[PDB]
Amino acid sequence: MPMYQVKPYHGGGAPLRVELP
Amino acid sequence: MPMYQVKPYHGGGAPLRVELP
Amino acid sequence: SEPKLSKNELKRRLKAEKKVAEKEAKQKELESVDPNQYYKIRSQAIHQLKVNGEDPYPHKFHVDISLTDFIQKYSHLQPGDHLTDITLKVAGRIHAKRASGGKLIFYDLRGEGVKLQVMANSRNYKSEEEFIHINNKLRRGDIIGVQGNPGKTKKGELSIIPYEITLLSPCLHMLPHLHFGLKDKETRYRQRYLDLILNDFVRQKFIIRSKIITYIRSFLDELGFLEIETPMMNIIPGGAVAKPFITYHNELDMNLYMRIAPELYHKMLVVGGIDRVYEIGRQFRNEGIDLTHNPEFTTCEFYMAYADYHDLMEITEKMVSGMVKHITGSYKVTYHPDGPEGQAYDVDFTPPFRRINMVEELEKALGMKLPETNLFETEETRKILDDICVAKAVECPPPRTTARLLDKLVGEFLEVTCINPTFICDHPQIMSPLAKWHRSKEGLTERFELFVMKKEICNAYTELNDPMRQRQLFEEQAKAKAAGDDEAMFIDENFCTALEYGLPPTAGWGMGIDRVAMFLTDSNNIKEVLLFPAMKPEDKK
Amino acid sequence: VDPNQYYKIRSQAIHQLKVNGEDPYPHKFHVDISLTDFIQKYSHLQPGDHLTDITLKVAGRIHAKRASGGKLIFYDLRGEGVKLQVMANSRNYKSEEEFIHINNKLRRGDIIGVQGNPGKTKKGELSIIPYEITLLSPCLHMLPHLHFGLKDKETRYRQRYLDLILNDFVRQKFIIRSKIITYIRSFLDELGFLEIETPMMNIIPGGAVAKPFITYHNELDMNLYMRIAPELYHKMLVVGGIDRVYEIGRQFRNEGIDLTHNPEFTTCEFYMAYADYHDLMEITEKMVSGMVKHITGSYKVTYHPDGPEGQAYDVDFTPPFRRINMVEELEKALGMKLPETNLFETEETRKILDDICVAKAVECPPPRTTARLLDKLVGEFLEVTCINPTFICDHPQIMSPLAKWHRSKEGLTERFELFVMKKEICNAYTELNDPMRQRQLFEEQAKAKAAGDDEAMFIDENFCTALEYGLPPTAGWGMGIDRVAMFLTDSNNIKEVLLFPAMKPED
RNA sequence: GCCCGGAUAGCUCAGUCGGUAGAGCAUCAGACUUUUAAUCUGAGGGUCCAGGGUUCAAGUCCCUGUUCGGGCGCCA
Ligand SMILES: Nc1ncnc2c1ncn2[C@@H]1O[C@H](COP(=O)(O)O)[C@@H](O)[C@H]1O
Ligand SMILES: Nc1ncnc2c1ncn2[C@@H]1O[C@H](COP(=O)(O)O)[C@@H](O)[C@H]1O
Ligand SMILES: N[C@@H](CCCC[NH3+])C(=O)O
Ligand SMILES: N[C@@H](CCCC[NH3+])C(=O)O
Ligand SMILES: [Mg+2]
Ligand SMILES: [Mg+2]
Ligand code: NA
Ligand code: NA
Repeated sequence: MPMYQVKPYHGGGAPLRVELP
Repeated sequence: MPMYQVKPYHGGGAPLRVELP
Repeated sequence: SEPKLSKNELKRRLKAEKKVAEKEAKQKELESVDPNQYYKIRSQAIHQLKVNGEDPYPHKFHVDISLTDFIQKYSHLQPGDHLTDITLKVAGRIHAKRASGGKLIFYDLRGEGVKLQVMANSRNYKSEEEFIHINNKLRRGDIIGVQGNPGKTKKGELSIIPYEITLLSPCLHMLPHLHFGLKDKETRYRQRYLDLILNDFVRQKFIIRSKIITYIRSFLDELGFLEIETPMMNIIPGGAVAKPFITYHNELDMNLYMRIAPELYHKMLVVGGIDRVYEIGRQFRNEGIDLTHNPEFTTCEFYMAYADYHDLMEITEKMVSGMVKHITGSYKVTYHPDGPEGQAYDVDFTPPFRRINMVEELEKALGMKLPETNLFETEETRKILDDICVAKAVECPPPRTTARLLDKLVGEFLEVTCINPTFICDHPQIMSPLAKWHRSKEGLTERFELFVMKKEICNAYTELNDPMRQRQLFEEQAKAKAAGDDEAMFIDENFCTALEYGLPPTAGWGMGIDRVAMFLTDSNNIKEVLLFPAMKPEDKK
Repeated sequence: VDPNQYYKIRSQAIHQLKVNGEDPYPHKFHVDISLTDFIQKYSHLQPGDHLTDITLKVAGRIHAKRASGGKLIFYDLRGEGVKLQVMANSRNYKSEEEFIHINNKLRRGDIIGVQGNPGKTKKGELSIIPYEITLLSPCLHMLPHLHFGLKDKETRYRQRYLDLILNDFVRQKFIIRSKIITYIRSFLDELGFLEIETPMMNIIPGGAVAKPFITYHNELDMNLYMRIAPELYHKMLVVGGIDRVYEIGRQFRNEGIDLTHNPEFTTCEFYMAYADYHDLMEITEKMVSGMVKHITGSYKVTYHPDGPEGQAYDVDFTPPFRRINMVEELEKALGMKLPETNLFETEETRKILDDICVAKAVECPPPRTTARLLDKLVGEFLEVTCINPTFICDHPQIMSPLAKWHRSKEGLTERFELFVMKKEICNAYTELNDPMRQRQLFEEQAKAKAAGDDEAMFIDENFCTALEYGLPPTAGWGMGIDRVAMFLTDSNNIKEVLLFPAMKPED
């Protein structure tokens, strides 16, 4: 029953390291 | 000049390590 | 004007006359604005500040540290301490002004949900005359910026001893005292800013709602769901029973209909080749307003290809249990449906929810044997259902169709027992279109509804991917809705074409954000989680 | 052949399948692995091996049905943007009569599930040799020709599902748009902001200069205007006490529909307390440059304003963005000196601007007010040289009725606009917290609305009353997230970055 | 749509059997250099939701609205 795994589009493990000014 | 630091409301330490199906 | 005016007007006039006569006969028996007109006095003081160079609206104030960080950093000071070598700049709104002397005043800067004292002593101020000037300017409710050193009073109260206080934004209205606060529902809903200023739980409620929405997005994205933005208006009214919000477009010289549900566009996207999609957004239904219904409301809807409602029944369990544990810190919550003085219910959100089949549980409760699942469409079932509804003292307004009678019976019997989150599955096909038929039991569909505290929060079913049956149901809907005219505008002919092009076996799910917010904030009114509920304007003169 | 004949024949065939107990719409097919994972995990196979010990189930849409005899048929499965080959052979298939039966009912465009063993052909192509193929959902319409895929813009925009099926770059465009929105949300969340939701139906429209949509509420006999900007509610929330707020939402405009404007569009508006436009000017630099670097992979992008056959413009998104002043640069471009900024709300300045517009052949339909003339002059002279991102700041207060007055220069406001590829993407200013000046500005707008200039902002008593309760020094910022997607996805059309763009009805 | 209620000072609330609406807070003026809901002294205020009526007199009674809290519906 666990659905097949698709990989997250918006990267993962915090891919975007937003540069807080 | 950078604005004073405000802690993120949504944990801020990657708390959303969701347990997925 | 009006001859002899009205007895009222006449009456009103005399009292006045009597009022002014008594007033003059009293005060003179022995211009200053009356003290209750705080707005006029404050406005004139601010204007006088403007004209003589002391503009009370500075463009920029440089804040060094937030109040929460100040409290966290300097809570370790002993009473009587004064860190003369540390200078910090904070800002906030004045909530109290205790004048213990001509040269010692105490302010209560409230901001970010916390409070910080400000003990202004002219001895520590830069000079006496500017101390007097600034403390004469300041009033309660004014946004001010304080530069000073951390310290702790002899009592043991953390405070900032100011070297210079600047007025950032004066308040021109009376600010209610926090001991009484704001408790009028109409006043709280009309002026939400005052509600946030005076009440602290409102800010926590909205933080909780934001946390709810963030969690869902994160979970779905990790699963691999893509976020989409579907149109909010359409040129087609659609076949839904819910009344839409009509609108006019002058350039197209036509009417545009507000979105009721994004289901069709999501299914078209799944046809396109995007297996998993989701969208959190507003839906507009021109219907009634009560404690759990709003005409415009936020919902999260996702579609997952190569899935059925059985997989969704586990995904929903994981979503809800994880969200409740993440936000409230545990699995059990307390809900007050009637208010803080009514009965409190303990709602347990352990992972494995309860699952009940509608027909069997209804037979167990109603007490008798309803017909077989294939015979619901017969008028005999409608008749026996009407007999049961009448006998069991259940009231259903006309029309007394099988679907409406069954829904009334379900609400009366199967729904007073749904305190803990519960799945109600396998609806009859009549009560629900757009759901694939049940693969095993004839006459039933493949949907489920999640009910928490006797209220529906989730709704999911296997999507019907058969173009012929979907077209038949759409045409039946359009026939019922049109009552003449032409069904041309009550049938989506692009969704049908997409279905003919081919839709994989899909499962669709949809949750009401507002209702979840009310359940996780102990609010019995949907307006408590809406920032600005719609309030008709109060006629004024 | 005739698409109508193909549709009729396929409908008849599928009906025959239904009546024969061979249901072409199964309720569930358990997919074990995704196509992308299948490609990634078994790409190490040698050209010709056959892993008979592994049996996986995949699903997807058939894109090509090539025949190589009665015992070998190749299928081209397409899933998440990748390609897989299914070499159906009679030997490996569960049964011969069943191989023939399944090969006579499957055609291109059908959604099928394949259970089989991974392997590779002699030509070195990864494939899944099937043990059993299941038809999940037939395609009753004839898909467009392989060499003549969807190229008509109108057809692509009206039928987005066909565009997704045939064209692969559309999925990448929408993935990039989702990435943009997610990056903005993550940036603002980590900064300390709180996401909010403001009403989409307002008794009085306000917050921007636009023509609103009018709807009728049923429970409330009063009519309701659709949202044009959430500004007046964000400021009320900041008055309430929440210092940093933001909202990514849909705004509605009752203007014309073209290749750059849509009735409903997505914008992001954040509001900071104890800030000014000089701080937002740094935050915008940081976030825009970071988003470009995180999505494109570099700071330099290439944009084609008139299609791939036109000129290519290299836009650099180095964090520091160029900064210019409206009045000074407009004077330099015009080769003259405009009247003093403290005399901009008068009539002789309007006459001078009208004469300059006439001399410079700048076109401006009536009413020819000072604000509109200045906007036309700036668009014709200032924004046509802002290829790289650039800040145009210090606007006159006639062009901004909600921005705070400049500290040192009279008649100007504390605002800036971000212009990239000669188009505005951002708009930010220090909020006006003075109730009296705000009331005066609102009053002036009403004067105009009264006589022409219907676009003039409406009057709101509730916002002024809230301002009377004390609004801290705040700064507001708003970005239109449709143009950012157009520039990042290299599309000179809003309809390209919209899932279902509004289109003129066809006869 | 129908039904049952509410509306009194900026905020939180009294007001009898119709006889001049009044408490705390807030606001205004003045004291008091360690107070936290500071305290102490003195002062003013409301078309009692708005309109009409009955009455010698209406917050108080009758009748219209207005705006709201609920309950039915409506959202298949
Ligand atoms: N009028 C409404 N106001 C608020 N929430 C609603 C409303 N109607 C439905 N919902 C919620 O939204 C979810 C999905 O909407 P629906 O597609 O109507 O089932 C439901 O399960 C409800 O929790
Ligand atoms: N009709 C429209 N369609 C799409 N975007 C629009 C439309 N009108 C304004 N915008 C966006 O809003 C900004 C310009 O208007 P404004 O929001 O008032 O500054 C730009 O970011 C535009 O992309
Ligand atoms: N609007 C739908 C969305 C979830 C089911 C998807 N077909 C509902 O809540 O019933
Ligand atoms: N709401 C404005 C931008 C906000 C700027 C700061 N209040 C607009 O759409 O043009
Ligand atoms: Mg009433
Ligand atoms: Mg005093
Ligand atoms: Na009151
Ligand atoms: Na009194």
